[PDB]
Amino acid sequence: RECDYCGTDIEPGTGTMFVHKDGATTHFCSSKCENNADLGREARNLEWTDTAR
Amino acid sequence: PQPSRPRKGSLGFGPRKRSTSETPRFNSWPSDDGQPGVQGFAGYKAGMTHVVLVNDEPNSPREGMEETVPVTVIETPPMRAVALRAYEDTPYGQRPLTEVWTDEFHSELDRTLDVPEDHDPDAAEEQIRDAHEAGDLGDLRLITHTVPDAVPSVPKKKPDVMETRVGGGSVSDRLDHALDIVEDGGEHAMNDIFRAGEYADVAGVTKGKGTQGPVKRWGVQKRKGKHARQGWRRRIGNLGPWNPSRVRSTVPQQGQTGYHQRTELNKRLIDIGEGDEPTVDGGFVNYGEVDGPYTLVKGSVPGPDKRLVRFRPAVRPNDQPRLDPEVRYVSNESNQG
Amino acid sequence: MEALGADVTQGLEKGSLITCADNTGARELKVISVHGYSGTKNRHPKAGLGDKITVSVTKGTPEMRRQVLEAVVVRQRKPIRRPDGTRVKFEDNAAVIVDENEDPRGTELKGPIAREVAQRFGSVASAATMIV
RNA sequence: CGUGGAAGUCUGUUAGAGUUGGUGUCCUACAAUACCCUCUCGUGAUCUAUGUGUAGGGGUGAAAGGCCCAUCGAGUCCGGCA
RNA sequence: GCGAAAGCCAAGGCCUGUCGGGAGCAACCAACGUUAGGGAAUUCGGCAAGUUAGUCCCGUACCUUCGGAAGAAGGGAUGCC
RNA sequence: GGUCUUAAGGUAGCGUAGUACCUUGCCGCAUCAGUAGCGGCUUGCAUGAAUGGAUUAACCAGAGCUUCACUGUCCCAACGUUGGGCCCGGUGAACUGUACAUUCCAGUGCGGAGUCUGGAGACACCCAGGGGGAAGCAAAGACCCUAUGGA
RNA sequence: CGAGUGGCUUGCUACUUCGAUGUCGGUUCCCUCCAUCCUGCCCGUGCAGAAGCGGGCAAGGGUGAGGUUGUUCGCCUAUUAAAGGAGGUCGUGAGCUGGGUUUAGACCGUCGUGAGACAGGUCGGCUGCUAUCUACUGGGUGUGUAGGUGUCUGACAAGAACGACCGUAUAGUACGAGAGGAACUACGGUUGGUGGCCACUGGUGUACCGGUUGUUCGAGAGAGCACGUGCCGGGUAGCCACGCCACACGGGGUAAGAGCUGAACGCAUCUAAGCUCGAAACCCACUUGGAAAAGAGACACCGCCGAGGUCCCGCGUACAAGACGCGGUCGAUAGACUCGGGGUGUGCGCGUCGAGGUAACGAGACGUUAAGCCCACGAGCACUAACAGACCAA
Ligand SMILES: [Cl-]
Ligand SMILES: [Cl-]
Ligand SMILES: [K+]
Ligand SMILES: [Mg+2]
Ligand SMILES: [Mg+2]
Ligand SMILES: [Mg+2]
Ligand SMILES: [Mg+2]
Ligand SMILES: [Mg+2]
Ligand SMILES: [Mg+2]
Ligand SMILES: [Mg+2]
Ligand SMILES: [Mg+2]
Ligand SMILES: [Mg+2]
Ligand SMILES: [Mg+2]
Ligand SMILES: [Mg+2]
Ligand SMILES: [Mg+2]
Ligand SMILES: [Mg+2]
Ligand SMILES: [Mg+2]
Ligand SMILES: [Mg+2]
Ligand SMILES: [Mg+2]
Ligand SMILES: [Mg+2]
Ligand SMILES: [Mg+2]
Ligand SMILES: [Mg+2]
Ligand SMILES: [Mg+2]
Ligand SMILES: [Mg+2]
Ligand code: NA
Ligand code: NA
Ligand code: NA
Ligand code: NA
Ligand code: NA
Ligand code: NA
Ligand code: NA
Ligand code: NA
Ligand code: NA
Ligand code: NA
Ligand code: NA
Ligand code: NA
Ligand code: NA
Ligand code: NA
Ligand code: NA
Ligand code: NA
Ligand code: NA
Ligand code: NA
Ligand SMILES: [Sr+2]
Ligand SMILES: [Sr+2]
Ligand SMILES: [Sr+2]
Ligand SMILES: [Sr+2]
Ligand SMILES: [Sr+2]
Ligand SMILES: [Sr+2]
Ligand SMILES: [Sr+2]
Ligand SMILES: [Sr+2]
Ligand SMILES: [Sr+2]
Ligand SMILES: [Sr+2]
Ligand SMILES: [Sr+2]
Ligand SMILES: [Sr+2]
Ligand SMILES: [Sr+2]
Ligand SMILES: [Sr+2]
Ligand SMILES: [Sr+2]
Ligand SMILES: [Sr+2]
Ligand SMILES: [Sr+2]
Ligand SMILES: [Sr+2]
Ligand SMILES: [Sr+2]
Ligand SMILES: [Sr+2]
Ligand SMILES: [Sr+2]
Ligand SMILES: [Sr+2]
Ligand SMILES: [Sr+2]
Ligand SMILES: [Sr+2]
Ligand SMILES: [Sr+2]
Ligand SMILES: [Sr+2]
Ligand SMILES: [Sr+2]
Ligand SMILES: [Sr+2]
Ligand SMILES: [Sr+2]
Ligand SMILES: [Sr+2]
Ligand SMILES: [Sr+2]
Ligand SMILES: [Sr+2]
Repeated sequence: RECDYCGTDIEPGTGTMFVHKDGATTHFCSSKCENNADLGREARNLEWTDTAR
Repeated sequence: PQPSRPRKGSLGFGPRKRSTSETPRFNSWPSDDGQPGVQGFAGYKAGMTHVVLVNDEPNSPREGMEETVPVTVIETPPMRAVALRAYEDTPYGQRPLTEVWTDEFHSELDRTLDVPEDHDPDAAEEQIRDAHEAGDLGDLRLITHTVPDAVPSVPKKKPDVMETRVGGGSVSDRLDHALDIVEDGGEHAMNDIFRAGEYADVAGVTKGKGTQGPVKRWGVQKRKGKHARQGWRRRIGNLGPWNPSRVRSTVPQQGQTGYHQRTELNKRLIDIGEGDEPTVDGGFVNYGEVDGPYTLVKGSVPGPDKRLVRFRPAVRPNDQPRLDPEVRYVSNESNQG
Repeated sequence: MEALGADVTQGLEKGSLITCADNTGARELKVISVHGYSGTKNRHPKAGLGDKITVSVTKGTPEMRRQVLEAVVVRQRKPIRRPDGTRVKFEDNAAVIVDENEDPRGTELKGPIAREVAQRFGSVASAATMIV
């Protein structure tokens, strides 16, 4: 599909889908960016992401 | 009372020493049912990628739904059945009676062989037929070999020679089928014996691990709790009881781990092809870019990239064949992420 | 049991504390057993998503505490795998107390549930709010 | 509330003294009692250098039969003694 | 920096806690780092390791010989310009 | 028993205790489950008043148990780091050695044999390993008894 | 009541060791016994079914996790198909542990005039050694069979390479008044074991990139030290499990058992001859090893004056030495260069904005700049280095 974080055109058969306290669903194209949200960082805030560039 | 526990590691693949021929040698060939045909082919492990298919299982509810499946890429360019060996049945099993060769050889077959200069095919052939006429012809196998040179990723040009059995038709019929193949140049492809969807038996020599301890080699526990600080960590409890006053060869011990022959069963051929369809971005790590003859074998395959893997129609199949599965997507995504 | 439809990695072991996601009055649950599980010498019997585990009420109402009740693991932290390789994990490992006939002991099911749990314990499914 | 600055007071690898655990390292050792981490005391019945006194059935001992030159339920040497 | 504390650096001293060379350097051992999920299930026993941690502020129970308990607990704060 | 020995005949308290044999005492607490720990009961095999009894704030590298927190202690192991370990130059010991000795399986024997009996097995040499055996090596057993021994 | 087998308890004996054969419990690791707890095939029933009760064959595999106690034992909990028992110097301390017993210190109860005692309790209290032989795990060198290469054979050897469970349909059916409630078969999954692999998830990653604290090189740039990364973040290749892949049926011969034909005994009889069937157990099947199998093997080709091999040189699909594999110009083997594929996260310098400040000064933001820096991978590229040549050999 597509990463619910950075915005990369996600590769089929490769990935992680995340549910939350609320119950939403945020996908991840990699734990590289997964661990960015653990650091409070945003996709737009972080230049290196498809969102911010 | 001390709970029960299965012994650490299997005793079947013993002794666990380095293999003699890095080139696998099947010790059991398929039964003679169909038409005359060679019973196996070979290639070279390239790497791994996944693929998406449409469920073939008529029993699974997933039947018709897409499904992501891992696959080992194996470049399987055309080999050359350079000869035909005959076996006579003697009171001491089978013994090579005689072989029949050719003229057209591969330009570099002499890198490993002492290529023939003066062979008498027609005569040798006679010997086989007179033996069949007598009712002593056992089974018919074809001395075969590969063109490593064809595969660029593989540095070796010096061909890998291995014999393969031919069966199917009646002794006579398959005998001729053999000669026919051989009486050309022996060139044949994987599609000359396989078809996507068929389960095969891939045999290979495992990855080289060198000497390793019991823990790694035989899967034995590490010292636990307080026992892991006194100066013992990956060493086992003991080598046996007081009596027998000896060390039984069944106790997990340090030794050569890896580089063993393994015959991995029921490997389904997910797709046979040719071209750069399975290659990866940047290239298969520590191998290279694929382009040409090959096979996408479902799951893992014994051995490291560049090693000669050998195929064979499944001697002990469990399910029924689902020829040509619908391969929707083959991953081209880089293997450096 | 009816094939889950996904490959898990039991995020919990025996004695592990999970949240009882429902309105039974039970807050904390202690995994005690795993219906249909026989381990091997020296191993913490592993409990995972989509397992009918025996459980003990750790925290809860005076009437509920110290009770040995059955439950179905609804959520867990360690990822599971779906047919398309994609992984899925939960904000927390939790379970729903179920009964003799495997029907929820409460009426409300707090938080999400897995679409794999549904298959097996549909009575729990036809109660689930969010089904991921 | 401030001043004052008491104490066999506190924290402390200040110097210094001690030595709980790892039953870790070592165990033909670096060492015939060692190394490392941890740990205790640390203005007092405190620690310490030098000088000096008590000597063997005797000293000395906040007492463990501890210590009195690697020797202690009675030192060490030589003699009785072959 | 509270400091005769740590860490860093002078003055000064030294490369003599005095054998070297080679192998991405295997097994195994000593020291040690990091380990997803779970979290004492380990063990005689949390042994080992870890957690906590400086300073300021709010706040602090039972009991008490009123001396103490007490840094109880608990909560917040913390850089730079 | 409703005094007798031998003077008196256990009082306050404390009590299944570092004392309680029975004993994992009964009850409760606590845990899924607690020979553990705490409380209570207590006839205490064989508690008890300076042979001090009870009580206790504070103190403790003292003994036992519970909770929160933490974690490779464990589930169940992985990868890494540094010094060894391995090959090479150089230096260069010691423990041990009646003899023979490629062993295994049984048997036998002072009843716990590489060496005897019968079988089986076994081409020689060398490298690394973890230590099953040599009732391995290291100490004329501390245990036990004996001696017209010692202190 | 009588007859026995065992050698696990206990007891008896005093043969064996006192110039020493290390204790209990535990742990780890391997082999075994069957008097079988489970799993397979069976007989009986107070056998409708279902769930049982008793018995037979059977040792393939399994027989798990926890609470108190040092416990062995045992008690208790929850799972299970079941959570069987015993032997191996009460297997295993030149393996570990050291909780109990059983030193030297000490307390309590008891006894004792006393020293002191205890087949009472309690706190504390140490674990040596560089492997000669032999044994087994793996790795080499030689001799034998008697030039070389490649391919085989298969006496023999190993395996548990598989074990078990749940669910679906069968079927709310057989059966039963009902309650309750199957099977054959075919399917899906789980668990334990097993061998292999790394596309994906996960861990590591003291390669690397980034933030940042202290201090030192004046500042800036850029750098060293802070344990063998200062700490924090991310982290590729690789290795890995917590990831992923694969692990029969069927045949053949029996056991217990069901039977067939059948006599001694005209009948009868599963047995005495003969025969059909029948266990997870046996053989086969499948995997592994295996010309040193002394009957020391087979086939094809090449060569005896030359086949081939060593050396050497460049390197890994190999690796503790040795071994192994590949390449060596008729070349892509390694390095440099350039792409590509990746890691980090936006360079130094400069411009602007910037809370302010008289000004000096200014943390910071922004642009230049998805920038700069980096890679254990792949491609292209013979530029560099695979050069030079030596030797053995029927
Ligand atoms: Cl161990
Ligand atoms: Cl359980
Ligand atoms: K003895
Ligand atoms: Mg990768
Ligand atoms: Mg990735
Ligand atoms: Mg255990
Ligand atoms: Mg003096
Ligand atoms: Mg963890
Ligand atoms: Mg335990
Ligand atoms: Mg500690
Ligand atoms: Mg009591
Ligand atoms: Mg003696
Ligand atoms: Mg004595
Ligand atoms: Mg005397
Ligand atoms: Mg001994
Ligand atoms: Mg029997
Ligand atoms: Mg058996
Ligand atoms: Mg004890
Ligand atoms: Mg023993
Ligand atoms: Mg031993
Ligand atoms: Mg010992
Ligand atoms: Mg004790
Ligand atoms: Mg004394
Ligand atoms: Mg030793
Ligand atoms: Na040690
Ligand atoms: Na022993
Ligand atoms: Na005052
Ligand atoms: Na110390
Ligand atoms: Na004297
Ligand atoms: Na008294
Ligand atoms: Na003190
Ligand atoms: Na660790
Ligand atoms: Na040994
Ligand atoms: Na004495
Ligand atoms: Na007997
Ligand atoms: Na023991
Ligand atoms: Na068995
Ligand atoms: Na127990
Ligand atoms: Na013994
Ligand atoms: Na022991
Ligand atoms: Na010891
Ligand atoms: Na059968
Ligand atoms: Sr073969
Ligand atoms: Sr074979
Ligand atoms: Sr130790
Ligand atoms: Sr013996
Ligand atoms: Sr003080
Ligand atoms: Sr200790
Ligand atoms: Sr040391
Ligand atoms: Sr010592
Ligand atoms: Sr330590
Ligand atoms: Sr102090
Ligand atoms: Sr002071
Ligand atoms: Sr004398
Ligand atoms: Sr200097
Ligand atoms: Sr020197
Ligand atoms: Sr890291
Ligand atoms: Sr505990
Ligand atoms: Sr425990
Ligand atoms: Sr605080
Ligand atoms: Sr009284
Ligand atoms: Sr050794
Ligand atoms: Sr049975
Ligand atoms: Sr016993
Ligand atoms: Sr008992
Ligand atoms: Sr045992
Ligand atoms: Sr002890
Ligand atoms: Sr005692
Ligand atoms: Sr000879
Ligand atoms: Sr059913
Ligand atoms: Sr019904
Ligand atoms: Sr450094
Ligand atoms: Sr019969
Ligand atoms: Sr031979």
